[PDB]
Amino acid sequence: KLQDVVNHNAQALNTLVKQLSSKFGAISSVLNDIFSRLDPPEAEVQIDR
Amino acid sequence: NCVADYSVLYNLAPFFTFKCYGVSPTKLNDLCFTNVYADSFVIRGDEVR
Amino acid sequence: PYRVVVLSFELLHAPATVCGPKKSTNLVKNKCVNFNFNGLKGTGVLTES
Repeated sequence: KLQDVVNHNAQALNTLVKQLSSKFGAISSVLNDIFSRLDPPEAEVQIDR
Repeated sequence: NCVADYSVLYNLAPFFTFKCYGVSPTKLNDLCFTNVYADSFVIRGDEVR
Repeated sequence: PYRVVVLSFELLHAPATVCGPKKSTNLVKNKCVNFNFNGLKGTGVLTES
């Protein structure tokens, strides 16, 4: 049980940190590239998403 | 292997539709590209879009 | 007849080949500074590898 608690916490943290790579249906998963490759009027939708 | 400046590539003839996909049309100067192609062909009036 | 010119390119993160004229900047180390190494706008401390 003591190891199980730590394993669950580590799994949750790892899932949360690895979630960042998800594009969420956008051009790219990095903010700087999206903000640099498009104007604000069309980039607002992607940023909000 | 060349330097592309869009300042020369500005309005030469009256440009009816200068539409760009995925890149802000006024930001092509700052961004750095990779393996750009070039095309040329002529279509009828009503089939432009 | 309409002269149709379509541009195609593939950006991803491949090494830069052509783009346009951008002034170069010298190299500094051990400071929390901005950097734009081949379109990679970001901050941090530049340290040897």
